[PDB]
Amino acid sequence: DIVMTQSPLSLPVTPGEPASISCRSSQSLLHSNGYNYLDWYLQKPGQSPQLLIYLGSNRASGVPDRFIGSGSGTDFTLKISRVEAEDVGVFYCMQALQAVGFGPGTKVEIKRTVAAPSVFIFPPSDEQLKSGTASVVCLLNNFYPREAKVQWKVDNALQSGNSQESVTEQDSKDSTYSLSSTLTLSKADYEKHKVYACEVTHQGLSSPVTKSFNR
Amino acid sequence: EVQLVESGGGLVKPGGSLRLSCAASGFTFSSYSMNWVRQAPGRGLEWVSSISNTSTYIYYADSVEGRFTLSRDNAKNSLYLQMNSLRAEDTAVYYCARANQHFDWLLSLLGGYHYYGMDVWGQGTTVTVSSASTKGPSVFGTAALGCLVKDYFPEPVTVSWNSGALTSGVHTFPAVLQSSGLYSLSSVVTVPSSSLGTQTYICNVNHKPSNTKVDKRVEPKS
Ligand SMILES: *[C@@H]1O[C@H](CO)[C@@H](O)[C@H](O)[C@H]1NC(C)=O
Ligand SMILES: [Zn+2]
Repeated sequence: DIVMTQSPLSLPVTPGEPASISCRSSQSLLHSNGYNYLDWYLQKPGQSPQLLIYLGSNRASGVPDRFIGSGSGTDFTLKISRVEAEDVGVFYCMQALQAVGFGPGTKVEIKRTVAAPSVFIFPPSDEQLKSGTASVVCLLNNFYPREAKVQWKVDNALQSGNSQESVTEQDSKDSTYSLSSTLTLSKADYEKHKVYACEVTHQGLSSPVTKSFNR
Repeated sequence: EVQLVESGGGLVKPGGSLRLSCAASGFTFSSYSMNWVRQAPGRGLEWVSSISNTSTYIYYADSVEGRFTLSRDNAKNSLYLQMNSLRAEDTAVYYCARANQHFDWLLSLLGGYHYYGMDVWGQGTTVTVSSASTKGPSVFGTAALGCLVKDYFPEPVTVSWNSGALTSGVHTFPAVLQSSGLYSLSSVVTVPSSSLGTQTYICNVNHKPSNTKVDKRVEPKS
């Protein structure tokens, strides 16, 4: 069987400025019939993918010249000259040789000037607590880049592995992210402590900050 | 419109069954191979089956062989992927796709490079494979708020704010799977202090596979 490989896994790039992706295969790709069996696809965010290249270097109908697409054999490339903000998504090379098999992906996103998050804790609320649970959310707004390190704390005491975190996709206009971090507790150990606080470390911070509440 | 529509989908328990149709209008079906393709939530694109216009050379992914059954009605412009016996990893979204051909010979005994070209795609249909079922309660310069939405199965929920009057500043998060196999998520909204008391907000939640939809007045401290 064949193993499709691409690099990088994420490529934050800047509109105007070009970008390249690599895709490679565990076997060479050409024949049946001369030339290569590799397409490339975008999946713009919240959408079905669409044809981008075909037989390795052919530009499917209604595709900007911004997209050259090259290589042969095992090594391949999707070089986009002058990205525009709408080219965001995942690029998937694909292999047409033995049946069909899809690149692992390369996620394209906009480069942006750092930017710190605002923070916000939320208390359980006596309705959840009536039903016997304690979720304590902690927001992070409109930060870049993605990488953030949110850290929960009960009575000065860290926690480990009781926290799950979601992240919205890049923001379409300001290019930020956001992030929930939820720490769940038994209402019994909720009611038993007073100091709830999350402690964010983003790169756009000269030292961490923490939101805090009591009850 | 040249368009392709998936159908079927829906949740059913493991070792379940489903027949995804996929209808086509706006071109000559018979001129193209067709292809199922899945995306597990979170994961990347994984080809499934292929088939030609002469309704021959059915390929399948190892992950899928012996359980899915690619059919075709060039005279009824449709595509049928019969799914049995469904397991958890089978949970995904399913696109049917246009694809060029380019054939044989030095493939197996006669094979087809089923779709190098792949230019048209339905919207997808979603197939959820797990147990059990049913809804999940909501409960909740700048200052924020939103609602939690929790203990629900299956996906999706549609979180809204005052039915749409808040498009601004709403960060509504991807759903994450709690261990228990029920999801939860939070829908937040960034707002200037000010609004509290005069501006009052309500999160229009709608989970269908449940027959539940609510919304709840957020109002800090009293
Ligand atoms: C099957 O496909 C090829 C081109 O894709 C075409 O030449 C052949 O006639 C097709 N069979 C049909 C349209 O029934
Ligand atoms: Zn925001």
